[PDB]
Order: sequence, then C-alpha cells, then structure tokens
Amino acid sequence: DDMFIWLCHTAMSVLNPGDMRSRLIYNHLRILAESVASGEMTQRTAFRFFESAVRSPAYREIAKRQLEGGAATRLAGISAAADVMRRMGLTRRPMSSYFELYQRIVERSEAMTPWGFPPLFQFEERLSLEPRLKFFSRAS
Amino acid sequence: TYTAGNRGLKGGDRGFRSEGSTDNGHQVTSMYLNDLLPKLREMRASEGRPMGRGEKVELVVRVMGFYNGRQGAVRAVQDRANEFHVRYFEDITPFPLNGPKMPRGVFK
Amino acid sequence: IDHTFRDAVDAHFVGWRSKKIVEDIRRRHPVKLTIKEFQSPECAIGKLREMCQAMQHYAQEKVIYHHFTSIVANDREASITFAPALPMAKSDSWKHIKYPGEKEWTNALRRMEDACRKSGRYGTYAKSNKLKLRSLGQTSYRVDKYGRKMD
Amino acid sequence: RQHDSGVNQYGLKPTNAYDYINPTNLINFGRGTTFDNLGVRRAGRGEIDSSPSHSGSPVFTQAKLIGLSGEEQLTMCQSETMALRLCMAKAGKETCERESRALDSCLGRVGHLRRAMSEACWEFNDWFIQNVSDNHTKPFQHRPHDWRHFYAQEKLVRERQQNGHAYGRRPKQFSFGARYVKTDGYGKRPRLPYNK
Amino acid sequence: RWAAKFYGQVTFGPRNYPYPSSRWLARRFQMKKHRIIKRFRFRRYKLAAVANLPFAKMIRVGMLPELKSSKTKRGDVVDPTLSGQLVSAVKNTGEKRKGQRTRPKSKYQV
Amino acid sequence: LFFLRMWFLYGCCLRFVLFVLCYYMSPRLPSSGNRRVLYAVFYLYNFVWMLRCFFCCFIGLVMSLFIIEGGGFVDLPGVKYYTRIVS
RNA sequence: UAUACAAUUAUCAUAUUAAAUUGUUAAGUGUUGAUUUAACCAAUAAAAAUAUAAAUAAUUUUUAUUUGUUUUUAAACACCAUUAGGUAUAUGCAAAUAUAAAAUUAUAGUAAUUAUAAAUUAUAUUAAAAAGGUAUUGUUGCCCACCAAUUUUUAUAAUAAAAAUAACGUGCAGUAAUUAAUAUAUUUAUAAAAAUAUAUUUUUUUUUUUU
Ligand SMILES: [Mg+2]
Ligand SMILES: [Mg+2]
Ligand SMILES: [Mg+2]
Ligand SMILES: [Mg+2]
Ligand SMILES: [Mg+2]
Ligand SMILES: [Mg+2]
Ligand SMILES: [Mg+2]
Ligand SMILES: [Mg+2]
Ligand SMILES: [Mg+2]
Ligand SMILES: [Mg+2]
Ligand SMILES: [Mg+2]
Ligand SMILES: [Mg+2]
Ligand SMILES: [Mg+2]
Ligand SMILES: [Mg+2]
Ligand SMILES: [Mg+2]
Repeated sequence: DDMFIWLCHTAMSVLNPGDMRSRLIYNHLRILAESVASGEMTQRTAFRFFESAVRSPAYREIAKRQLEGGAATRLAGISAAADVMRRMGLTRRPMSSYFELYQRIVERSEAMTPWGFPPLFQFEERLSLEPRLKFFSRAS
Repeated sequence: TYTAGNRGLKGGDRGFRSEGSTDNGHQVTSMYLNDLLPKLREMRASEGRPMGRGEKVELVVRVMGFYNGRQGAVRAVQDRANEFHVRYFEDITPFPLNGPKMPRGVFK
Repeated sequence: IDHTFRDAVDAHFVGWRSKKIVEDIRRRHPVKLTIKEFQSPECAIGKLREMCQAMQHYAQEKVIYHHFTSIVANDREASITFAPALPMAKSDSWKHIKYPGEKEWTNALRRMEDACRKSGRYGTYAKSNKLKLRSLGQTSYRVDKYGRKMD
Repeated sequence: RQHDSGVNQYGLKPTNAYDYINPTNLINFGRGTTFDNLGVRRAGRGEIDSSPSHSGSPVFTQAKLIGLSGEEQLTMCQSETMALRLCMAKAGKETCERESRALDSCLGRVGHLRRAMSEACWEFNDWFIQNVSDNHTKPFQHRPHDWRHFYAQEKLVRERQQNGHAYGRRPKQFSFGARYVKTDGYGKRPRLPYNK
Repeated sequence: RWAAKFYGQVTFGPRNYPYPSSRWLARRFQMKKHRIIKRFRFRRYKLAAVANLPFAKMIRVGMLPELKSSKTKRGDVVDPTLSGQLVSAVKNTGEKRKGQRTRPKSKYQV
Repeated sequence: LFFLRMWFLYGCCLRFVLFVLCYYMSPRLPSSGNRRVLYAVFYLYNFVWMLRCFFCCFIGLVMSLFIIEGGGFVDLPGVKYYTRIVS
C-alpha cells in the first residue's frame, strides 16, 4: 500500500520527468516500483533514483523546446504509473491500482502548496509525521 | 492643588495598588471643579467680568503622565460640559532623551 | 530586635554574637536574648549567663551604657531584655551598666525549675545518643568509625 | 512494512551513539508520550507536546493570529452596537427596536463567521506543522545571546578603528552636564576608549 | 594592571565551550579569590616598589616594624632613610586634599 | 604514571629504612578501618629524612630495618610507600 | 625508569595599518501646602541635544606608545551612610581575555584527578497546547564557607600559605533557590558573602513594517 504513495510522488512530485510513455523511462519506473514493493529499496532512495535516472543528452536544452517553466503535463505520468501496477502483479483485483493512485491525487488537489514537499517528511526518515498528516496517506 | 492624598482617599486603607487608580483621579478632579467655579466667578467679579449666565469657561486641559489616574480625570471634566467648554486638549508629558540618573530600582 | 539562639553553642558564637548585640545596644535599639530551644532549663540559663557575662566584659571596655530590663523565666522561653541609655544627659545623670547578679539569676532559675516541672516538660528537645562517623586522624591505637577505642 | 522506519519494536530506533548510552531518550520525551507517539515527537493536539515550532521556539499564539480571543481581537460589528447605545442614551419617550434588530441580525451571522475562521485556523495549524515547523529541532533565534556572533562582528569593527586594541570597550559615561561644568584643559566630551 | 585578574585557571571547560567560564567553576575560583583578598584586607597588606631599585622585588611595607600589625613576628629590615620615606608616604596617602583627585579610601588602608 | 610519589626512592627501586613509630590512621570514605602506618628514617648525603609509609608487612621477633617499595594507590591518602620485608 | 603534539576552525591575561581630537547649551515663583516609598527619616525644584569627506597597501615601534579609577558642588540627580555629613564619573598613575596552547589541583614537590549542554522534573488566562535542576527511584535531593583536633609539603603577613579531613557550633551562600545569577572594578565584614559602577547570559520570551 505505501507503493501507491510512492507512485503518487513519481507522478505529481516531479517537474518534467521526460516523456513517460517512452519504453526507456517507463522501464526505469517499472523496475524501481518492483523494488519499492518487496522492500529492496527505501522510498527515498528509489525516488532519488528515479529523478536522477538517465534520460537523454542535453536534457534541459531539449526541455527548452517544449516547456517554459519546466512543468510537463501529468497525464503520461499517471497512465504509466497505473500501467506499471497493472503489468506487475501488484493487486489481486486489477482496478484497485488505478483507483487508489487516482484518488490519492484528487484529495491532495485541495491542499495548500499541494505538489511541493518538505524534503525530510516527504519520505521515510528517523522522525515522521502522525498518520493523519502523512501526505498521500489514506487517513487524511 | 487637590490631590488624591490631600482629599483623604489614600492612606490607612485598602492598599497602594489602588491608590493611583482611575476612580481616585475622578474623585479628585470632580471635587476640584466643584470648588473651582465659584472662585472663578469671584476672580472675574474682581476685574468686573460678570459672566452672569449662559457662559462657559474656555478651558485648556493639559494632561501629564500616561498613568491610570489620567482616564478618570478627564471624564470628570466631560460631565461638566454644561459649565466648562474645552477648546484645546494638549498633554505635556516629559520625555527623557537622557539626563540625570533616576533612582536605582531593585534589579538595576 | 530579637536574638534567638540554641542551648548548645560554641565559645566562638558567644564571642562574635556578644559583640554584635552590644553594637546593637549602642544604636539605642530594643535587645532581647531568647532561648526557645533547650535540653534542660539549667543549661538554658547556663548560656544566658555566658552571653551576658561576655557582653558586660566587652561593653564596659567600649563604655556603652544600658540597663537590664526583663527576665522572663518560663516553660517554652528563657529570656532576658536590655534597655540602652537614651542620651548623654541620660549617660551622665545615670552612668551605669546594669546586669542581673547571682540572686536574680538563681531565683528566676528555681522559678523556671518549678514552672517547667509543673507543665511536665523540661525542654523542647534533648540530645540524641547517635554517634556520627568521626575520624581522629593520627592515633596510638585501633579505633572504630565512631571514634571509640578497641578493648 | 507495518510502521515507521525510525521506530522499532521497543521505541525510537537509536541511530547516534548518544542513544545507546542514554536510552531513556528512545522511550520518553515527556508526559504527552504514547508508544505510537514516538518518532512523531509532537503529540496529538490539545495535548501535551502538541505545539508546533518555528525556528525552535514553540507556537503558543494561534487564536491571537486569526483575532479570535485576543486583546487586539477583530471585532465584527461596531457601528451597530454604537448606534444602539446612542439610541438608548438619547431619550426614553421613543424606544427603537429597529436598531436592536439590525444588531441581532449582525450577531446571527457572526456566529457562523467565527466557526469558519476557527476551522480555517486549524487547517493552518496542520499546514504549518507539515510544511514549516522543524518540530523543535533548530536553535532559538529570538533572544539576543543567540545572535552573539552578530554583535561580535560589530565589536570587532570598533576595535579595528581603534588600532585593533580595545575589544568590548565603550566610552566612559560622563555626567548629565559634563560639557559645561568643566574648565578649560579637561575633556568635556567622552572620547574613544583607546583615546582615553 | 599589577595584581592578578584571576587565581588559578578559571576557564577550564571542554573545547568550544561557548563562554569563557562555566558558572560552577567560576564560583569555585571566586571563592578562592575571595579568601585571598579578604586575607589581604584584614592583615593590612602594604607593598611598595621604589624607583632606582629592582622592581620585581617589592619591599613589603605591611611588615615594616612601625606599620606591622602583629605584636610578635619580626617584621623586616629596610634602610632607615627609605623606611622613613615609606612611612611618610603611607601616612600622607590617607586623606583627601582638595584640588587633588579623589582616590578610594578604606579602613584597612590605615 | 605518577612520578612525584616516588620522591624519596631517589631513582632507586627499593629503600632501606629504620623503624621509629607505628601509629594508626583512618582511610578515605567509604572505607572504614585502621590503616597501620610506620614512621621510618633513612639518610642520604648525610641528611636524615623521615619517611612515612604503609605497613603491610609481617612482624616476627622484634626487628629494626625494613625494605621500602613504591606501589599503586591505597585506601589511605598521603602515604605513597609500602613495606616489603622487615630485617 | 626509557619508549614519536598540532599545523582546516582550540575563549583570561606578550597588544599593533590605525582618523581621530576640538565644539557654552539648557534650566529656573507663585504662594500657604500631606510629595516619594512595601515601609521608615532628612526636605526649594528645574534642567546641559549638530558633523561627513579625507588620511594609500606592505616590508627593523616590543627598553617606545596603548585598553572605562580623575581639578572646580559656591551646580543637581544618583549612590553611601542616617535628624551634625560623605560622595557625586577619563590632565599624574594603570600593558593585558579576544586567545600559539602539551591531563585536574597547587607560587612549578602536597591530593589523583577535573570539567562538561540537548533523557527524566504538573499549574505562566488560545477558537485544553511554550518552559528550569549541581539531583540521578532525583527537594525529606545535594552542596557552601567560617569555627577544633590531627596528617603532609614547603617561597612562614593580623593568627603564615597550600593539600588531606569523618567532630562541635553558626547559619542558609549556591542548583532561574524566597532582593536572578556570572566576570571585572570599589567599598563593607562572625561566616557563607553584601552594597554600588560597568559589561553579560553557561537566566525563563513574550512579539507596533508610518494608525
Ligand atoms: Mg514539555
Ligand atoms: Mg569582588
Ligand atoms: Mg623521579
Ligand atoms: Mg584504591
Ligand atoms: Mg597570549
Ligand atoms: Mg569632583
Ligand atoms: Mg607542616
Ligand atoms: Mg593553613
Ligand atoms: Mg539560598
Ligand atoms: Mg544571592
Ligand atoms: Mg538568589
Ligand atoms: Mg557575582
Ligand atoms: Mg557577611
Ligand atoms: Mg563579590
Ligand atoms: Mg550584583
């Protein structure tokens, strides 16, 4: 279940994560997801892995040919992030993946400075927030 | 000068905490104005200014101190508005840029 | 001004406190010496006598004049009171340093003995048999922690 | 897994060497402490150790901000109450309940307004805890000694002006009228300390 | 200054202790300084350093036979002319002459 | 290592001393008892020094001179030297 | 008994490239009296506002120069003492934390160490929420000086100094601790210490971006 939280971050917490339909970045995301499930990686580590992953030479300067302030469109991100949870066997009932990933985003849409996060509380760290105030959490 | 300790109103009593209070200032000012009118009419009768009727005393209220006893004081002027007419309200309150040492308090 | 002190007291205390109390008399103040804590009535007056016989000894050399006022010899309080001379006209008209003497002492003594015997309680506290740990340092023999010899 | 990574089975998970010598620190941060309440050092709300912090000093004035219950508190209706008071004081022959109706209308609205402000303020407490507060982890900025280094920088300056000599030294305070009470030949104004 | 600011090492705390001294330590040494100074006052110490003499070696005037406080101990041996002059100095230091600058006075200075 | 405790060994490992007094001294709390301290004498460069040392030894028939060795610390403050044998 | 500091950031006493120094202004009388203070006592009460630029950087000032002590009260406040006063703030003298250092104490032989900071400690008017411990099952906790004996080293100042120390007697100095503490300065003294003048938090915080 924390998986959905992670995926929410990869979808909404990252400006310009390249074109997320392309098999390259898509495979990055797939692998990292399967590594957040089965506990092989920390969420923080997998996130910093995702944003630091290799995309394409002169990335920013190709980004000047698409984006103004470097914020891409979020559809590709959510469609890929649902796709990965479906193709990996993550849930017993297929729909649940997409529903949760969608729902958790919709609830956060109403929050002040919604897509930014304090770096310490964003993921697993020594000191944490109470389960009500955790970010994409079911208890908010 | 009619004073909060001059009028009784102060010692051998309730306490120092309430000594400089609002209501004392009121008692004092309202006791003073009462005694002020007749003597004013006499000092004017001496130079030949009758002020017989339908006249007010044109008053300038000068107030010092930023302490509780100020509030009440001016109130006892305002209820005399049918006798006294205040043209100017100006407060003369001394400000210490620097100067001779004030008495030493407890801590410093 | 009232000075209250215990029954068991060092020579030291008697000395400096004597000088204190006399220095207070010199300034015209009220002076009362009181024992409210005592093992025995006899002891209590032992100390009242000590302090007083030190006081006249010191105050006669610096020549400050006071007359003895009040001896209250009582169940819970053993006390004496001294009054200074008011002026130099009072010092020259009456020049005296006036103290109680064996008669007044011993009399208010027996009066305290009877007063305390009547209430059935002869002192506020009494000394306790406890012996605290005491080192004597260098010794010629074996000694236990309380400072006693080994038989 | 089933709970936080900074908290294991017996309490807060002890990372630094201070925790192993002093492991009271793992399980007790105060009298607002519970077991789920470790690793979240702030405790619930309305509860002991629930207060959020700002640069280390806790925020105990929240109501005073939205102007509910403060001395500086925001007042909704003034003109009404004054108007009605005027009505009462003027005369007794005519009684105006028109004023009292405008006023009680005003109040009737005020209630809901206030509940709204309170709700918005609790949302602010939540947001402030998430995105601002350090949870009492950073050094106080609010008392002058915390800024000692700053003042030092100034003392240093007044020293280099003095040929790098008198540190922390200041001019001798003179007298209320030192300038006009002194004869020719004596200093009438306070000099630089090095100049003495 | 001539005298010692401190007695013993008053700043001993761990490195980077962000004050010259802790409260505890400074209180201990304040005690020791207090005792020494009180000793100086009650015994009525007097020192002197004379021009055209070795300076580090200071004649102790509080031990001089005239100014000596004790009735018992043998005081010190200082030149007759010099000692007369020291006695005169100590004596004429005592009181304020008008036009002269006011200097702090005490019981123990006499 | 504390090098000033050895002052009277004068760079030697062992010393010879003569018996004078034997008195008793009480150790630093929380250790109670009586520690036996022998007060001894010896001479070096025609100076006669009074040495003060801990008596741990076994006394038999009456004898005079001992052999002094330095140790670590003991219950009793101020006494550095210890006794090896008595002659 | 001999047997390997640091050199990138270390708080008490060996400073060093620096622009200052000098300004003659203010304030004072009408009259019949409870001001100040938690509380006493003496007894006219008002007051002393202005200066930037400029001075070049380094290489032989270290016996030189320099770090809040200051004539005049016939001028006050303030402080100290008490109806009888003293004092009332940089023309003499006065090197000195702003760090060059090798385990604590100690005049450089004494005791065996010392110092230290975030765990823990129930009441400070929010639509209940912020707080300190020299103690360590923690205030019925610890500690501080004088006041006896003794032990031991010496550079013998009323009555030497210092260190060990477990009596007796005073108190209650300290742990924001019953007028917060700490450092320097000056005075005072049964004993911790106390009064005043400066700096300061190893003291607890209360918060006007022209009204
Ligand atoms: Mg708390
Ligand atoms: Mg002092
Ligand atoms: Mg050696
Ligand atoms: Mg041992
Ligand atoms: Mg140096
Ligand atoms: Mg003068
Ligand atoms: Mg000796
Ligand atoms: Mg001694
Ligand atoms: Mg105390
Ligand atoms: Mg105190
Ligand atoms: Mg205190
Ligand atoms: Mg102090
Ligand atoms: Mg004292
Ligand atoms: Mg002091
Ligand atoms: Mg002070």
